[PDB]
Amino acid sequence: QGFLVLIETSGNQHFIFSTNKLRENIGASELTYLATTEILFQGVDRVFQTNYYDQWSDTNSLNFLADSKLNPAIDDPKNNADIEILLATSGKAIALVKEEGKAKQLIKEVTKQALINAPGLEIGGIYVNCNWQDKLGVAKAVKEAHKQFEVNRAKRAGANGRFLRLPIAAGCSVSELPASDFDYNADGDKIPVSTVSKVKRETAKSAKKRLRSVDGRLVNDLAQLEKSFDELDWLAVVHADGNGLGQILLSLEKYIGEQTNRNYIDKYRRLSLALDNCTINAFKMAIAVFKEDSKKIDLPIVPLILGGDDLTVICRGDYALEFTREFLEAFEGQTETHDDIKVIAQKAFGVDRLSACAGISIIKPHFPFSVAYTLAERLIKSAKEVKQKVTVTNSSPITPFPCSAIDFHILYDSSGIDFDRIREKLRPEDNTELYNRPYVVTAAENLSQAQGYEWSQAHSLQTLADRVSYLRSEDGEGKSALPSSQSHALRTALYLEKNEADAQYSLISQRYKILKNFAEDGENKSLFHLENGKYVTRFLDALDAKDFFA
Amino acid sequence: MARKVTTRWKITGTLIAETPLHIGGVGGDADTDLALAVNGAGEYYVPGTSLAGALRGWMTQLLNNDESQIKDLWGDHLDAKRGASFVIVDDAVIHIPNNADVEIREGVGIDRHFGTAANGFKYSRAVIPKGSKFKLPLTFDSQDDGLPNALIQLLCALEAGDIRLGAAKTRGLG
Amino acid sequence: KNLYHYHQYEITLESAVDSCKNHLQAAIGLLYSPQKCELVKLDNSGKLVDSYNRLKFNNLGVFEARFFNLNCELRWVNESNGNGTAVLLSESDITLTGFEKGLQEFITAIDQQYLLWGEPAKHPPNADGWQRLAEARIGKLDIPLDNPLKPKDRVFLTSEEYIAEVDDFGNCAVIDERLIKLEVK
Amino acid sequence: MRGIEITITMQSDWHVGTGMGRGELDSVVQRDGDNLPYIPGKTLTGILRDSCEQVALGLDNGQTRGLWHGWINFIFGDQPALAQGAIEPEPRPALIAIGSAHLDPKLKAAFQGKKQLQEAIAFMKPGVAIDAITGTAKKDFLRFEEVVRLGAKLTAEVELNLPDNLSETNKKVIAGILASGAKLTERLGGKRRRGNGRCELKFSGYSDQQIQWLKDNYQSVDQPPKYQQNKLQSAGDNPEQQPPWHIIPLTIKTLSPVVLPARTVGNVVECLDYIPGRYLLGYIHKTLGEYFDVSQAIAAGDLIITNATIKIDGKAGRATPFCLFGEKLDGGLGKGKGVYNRFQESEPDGIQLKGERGGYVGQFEQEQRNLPNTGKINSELFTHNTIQDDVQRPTSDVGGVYSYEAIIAGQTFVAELRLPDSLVKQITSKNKNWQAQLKATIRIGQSKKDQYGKIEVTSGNSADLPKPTGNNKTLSIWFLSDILLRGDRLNFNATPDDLKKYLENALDIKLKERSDNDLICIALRSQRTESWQVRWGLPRPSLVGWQAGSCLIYDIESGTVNAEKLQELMITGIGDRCTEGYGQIGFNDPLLSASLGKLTAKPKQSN
Repeated sequence: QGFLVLIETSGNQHFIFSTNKLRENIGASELTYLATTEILFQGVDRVFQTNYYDQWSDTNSLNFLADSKLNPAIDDPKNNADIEILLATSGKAIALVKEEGKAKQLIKEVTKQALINAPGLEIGGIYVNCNWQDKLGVAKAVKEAHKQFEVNRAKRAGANGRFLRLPIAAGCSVSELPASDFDYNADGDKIPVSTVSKVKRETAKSAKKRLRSVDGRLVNDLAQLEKSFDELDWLAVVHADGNGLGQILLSLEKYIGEQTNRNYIDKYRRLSLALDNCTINAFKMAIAVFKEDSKKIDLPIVPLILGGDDLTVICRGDYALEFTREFLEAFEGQTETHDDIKVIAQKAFGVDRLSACAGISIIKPHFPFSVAYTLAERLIKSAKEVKQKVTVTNSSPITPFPCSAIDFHILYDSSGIDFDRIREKLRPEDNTELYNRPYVVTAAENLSQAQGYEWSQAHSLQTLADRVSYLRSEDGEGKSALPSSQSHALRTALYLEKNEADAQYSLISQRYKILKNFAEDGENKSLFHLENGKYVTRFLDALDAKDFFA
Repeated sequence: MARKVTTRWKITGTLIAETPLHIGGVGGDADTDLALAVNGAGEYYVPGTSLAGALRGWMTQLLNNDESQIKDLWGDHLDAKRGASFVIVDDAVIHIPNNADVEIREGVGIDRHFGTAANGFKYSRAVIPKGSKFKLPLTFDSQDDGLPNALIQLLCALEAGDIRLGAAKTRGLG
Repeated sequence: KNLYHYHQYEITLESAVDSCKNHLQAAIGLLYSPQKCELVKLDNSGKLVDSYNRLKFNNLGVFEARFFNLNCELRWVNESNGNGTAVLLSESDITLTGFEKGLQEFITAIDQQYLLWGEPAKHPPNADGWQRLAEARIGKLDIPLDNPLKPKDRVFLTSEEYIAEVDDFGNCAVIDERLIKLEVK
Repeated sequence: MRGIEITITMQSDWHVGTGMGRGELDSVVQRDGDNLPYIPGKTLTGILRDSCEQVALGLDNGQTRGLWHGWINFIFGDQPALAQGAIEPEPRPALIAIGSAHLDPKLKAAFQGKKQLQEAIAFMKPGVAIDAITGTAKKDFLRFEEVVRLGAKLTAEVELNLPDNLSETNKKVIAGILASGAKLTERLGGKRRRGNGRCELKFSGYSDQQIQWLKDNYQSVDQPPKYQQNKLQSAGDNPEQQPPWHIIPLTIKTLSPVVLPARTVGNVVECLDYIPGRYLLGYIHKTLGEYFDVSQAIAAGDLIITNATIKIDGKAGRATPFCLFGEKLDGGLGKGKGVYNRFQESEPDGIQLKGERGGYVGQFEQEQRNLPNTGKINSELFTHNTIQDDVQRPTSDVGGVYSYEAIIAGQTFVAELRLPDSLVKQITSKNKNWQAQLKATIRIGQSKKDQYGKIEVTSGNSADLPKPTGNNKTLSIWFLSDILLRGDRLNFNATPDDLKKYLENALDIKLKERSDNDLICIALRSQRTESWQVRWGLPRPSLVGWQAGSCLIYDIESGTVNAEKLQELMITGIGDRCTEGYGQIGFNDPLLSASLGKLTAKPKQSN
């Protein structure tokens, strides 16, 4: 018998994006990661006299905990130890301990270091019982720790109450905290910053080391890269989450088959590690999209979260769609290749693959990243609606079919800065929506049996990428196959009555024959088609996304 | 401080079309394909940008592309020391003379084999008639004394009528 | 290892400071008023030259105050019509006459700094025992520092945060923060 | 002094950039809340100041610092961003506040509903670069630009708040400088140097005679008088507070955009979606300080002004309870379905829910048959730049771009001014029409002298005092505004058992937490607030607490809950700093009490 211990990092949104300086964002991501990894193992070692930290840093990867000669399978009392790690990942880790007093010490030890080495980070843990003589005890302990932790976060005492500008002291250059020491701007001018910004900037140098495991194309001169994301015409924030994976974790006792706790642990541990590996690998594949910048020192992308179910990166804005598409395609392919996925995904869904949704916010360099990421969460929440629109044939309970999806927005200065206001502005006629989202990313063949296949094809991302490609085509003297002036008249028409917009299309398509490809009625006389009783079109997106493909 | 002008120069007079002129808009008051630019009141006018770039173009020939001189009159967004242009070129409305209106030129392509109008190669350019007038709309801010010698040369080139403006510069107009 | 806290109630601000003078000796003070936020420094005896005139409540007077030195920090805030709670912090147990006493155990404590506004002004305050920090964002700022500031000095406040258990799960939190002294850097 | 107006006539086609394009257009112009072109006040002041500084050069004989630059700093305020070193004098605010120049109101009204006209006001202008060698259009330098048709006549309010002690001589100086700047100004907006945006700018009531007086006198002037703050003056008159509490509803309509700093972060300011009650206290002074000692009342707590929340159902909207959870896919108040009050309802089988956080809910009652109405605040991110005044473009040294979130025009809000009968007797006996006099237009928020901050204030009739339902089984608490509490060492902290102690002591009862395994007892989030003492030019201490919409519930363990005490706390508010709007709270509200999982929301010319 013993206890499960869970350690979870909250507010990861706020901690990373609360300052608009790239180097500070990178630093924040490292503290989040190193807390539930590097720092964690050092905490475990000081409590239980283990040396997990040595073995990891010598390994430079989590897989050292796979072989239970080195990570004792403590459910065997011959392989006796006080401690096992179930799982570690970005912002979350789970460990198993048989002694309540030492369990409490472990949580305290890590959180003490967090307050010291990672000021401004919120992290906390919980211990819960496990009557391990009963099967599924671990499965129960996982779900029990989750649902009890949500409450304790709220009733925990105030994390923020430490860096008070009380008393009155000079404002930090880049945050609402009081400045605590000097550092330097991107030009090297001495400027005052808060300890949080300072300690982030210190920790940021760990990233360019750790990312050498990924690819040296990424980050080598932090300061030069910062003095270039201000030069770019557009940035983007890309956020992506795995479909159903959370529910998969919240249902794993069905899929492991053999109800013994050892089998639950083995698959749960391996699945998560395999998912991290798939995420990193698919990233290496996707960054190939940054082709035009491939001549020069560093690619214009910064990973900030890159494991668990989650990818979160900043990149050059006009690249983000093609980059994110190739990531999703590569991710789905990669997930099929692992046995640690296959047996669970096949039983959970009937296909070798998992899938992921993504939200992409595209922003000017000075746009506050906090606002942009906030929108990205709403966007991906929209894209996840494919879970509802596409379902397993004769599923019971009705369950989402595996299908990756995208939602995105481009924050032009008059387009507002919140999702509802954005979408509202694109509903000029109450029966009409000028957008048609989310875009389905998975290829038709991989969906071809699903209920809602025909819906998924209407919403296929390919339809938009095709149409933008048409607008980028040219006539022989080198001028685009539709002139800009005509495009402006079309956008104007979309705000008019449907019959007026349908007229305008006819007028212009009679001249510029290419627009025959853009009609959606199937009658070659409307840019609109009827959909859920509303009228919608993808055409507007082809205007606004005209430049935003790599 | 606001740009420390020592001496502002206003430099004005009548520009006269010694040939017909065309400056293309995007749709214009003409019915043609190649239709004149017009101001927001629909009047025929010379866009300040088009005239300014015409002058700056001639200055480039004089200075033999010595950009380090050009950019200290006409400005540059790149150099941290430069920024805004010191020459200023306002818009000028064209006064077409009494009892006169925009002419339409016809244009045609001749098939070099058959000696006849080539299929589709026909066009109908609108033009401002010769002798229309518009105000020279320059202003100049000097941060040092006198008048820049190259700028004196430019005004002589305008009095000589050596600078061409608008479209069709090789082929009759401007 | 303990942080000691002390409470008194209804005490008027001037009477609280007068009670604590044995510990607030030479302390820096910071005073909040609807029209002002003014620094003071107590005499070596811990008295103040204007006490009752300065610490008067009613005529837009001080409604919250802090004083601190190496050994202790006093806090006070108006509870009603100039009656208020006083709380002193000390890292060492010290008797205060008529105060309630208690303590919190804490695991460890660490230094923090806060950069004060202003660069060293081109001339001092005419009052000896003061220096002047000036920065156009706020203008002049007068601080009770005795050492003469060199050009390209900066003044830092220094403070000690105390870390303790809060959750029964052993999650650490910063329970409190005490101001120590001003420091030239 | 109000009702001076700038008039502007555009004499060439003109362009005020958004700093970006859209789609096929590389530049598009800023449009107001009525979608028409307009000139932002921040541009207008910036251009007018620039011409005034040209005059200062001509009078300081080109000295970049001097007596007349003193005057410009006096008139248009100091630029503490760019001055550097040990500058001792406080930065002075401007005397002159200038709105955005809008089109004529009648012309603006005529365009209502006529979308195609609202487009036709602008037109596209081309641009191209020519290769110096081949002498042809340089491809991928072809540029299309929106510009606004010339002949537009625009006007903006100006307000001057000259010091009342200002010499009559100095008034003619200021009129002289300001008149001169209008005369000397010739262009504004984009591509000024290539003939866009040529204009005439005039002040109403200034003419060459004003310049003539300067030309005749200027050698006699001096440096401007030194600046002085407008201090308070307490008096101690206030009769001591006695019930009843009167409650005056104040309606606020955003006539211009308003910027309300939630958290500053470098060169950008995030905005709230309510008006903090603290903003109105200046207005309280400017309209009631003749009738009673406002400052004494605040210090005594004899006054409370609530926050302004968006008006819903004719009344103040209420921040969405964090006890509400929506179906992660299909539900929540945003979707009008699937909303569960987790104080009363189990989670549905299998479906994971997410807690609600944002937005506002209207009225609710013991059986409404419908989810409460949901409010929203429309907001936009405005963008600005600083010109480096010598190279006459933005630079990183001058700080480049900055931007503000703003609440847009036409949003409407409600707040309550709460006064004891003691002060109402004094006010009424001095003036029975005082509630008519509360009708005023004022400037609040960030950047309040420019295009931001114009709000209408308008008294309603007196509301009824709230009447909380007593319930001797359970106490349930809704934070209608942020709650600030001191820790037991007077520090700020957020520990819920402090609030447990606080409420049970204040109500003179004992409370026990709801222990049920599947009904959540507590749902709070922390809150931390940037603020500034404008009275003193320093930040306020960082306030820490629980944010509005946090909710929690208890079983009553012993005692009886007095209905009258509940009413008192709902009127006064709990915790610290209640006077400026914190601490507002609601007990046993039917929304926290009812179960909602079955419900849905309701269905929703020109001259």
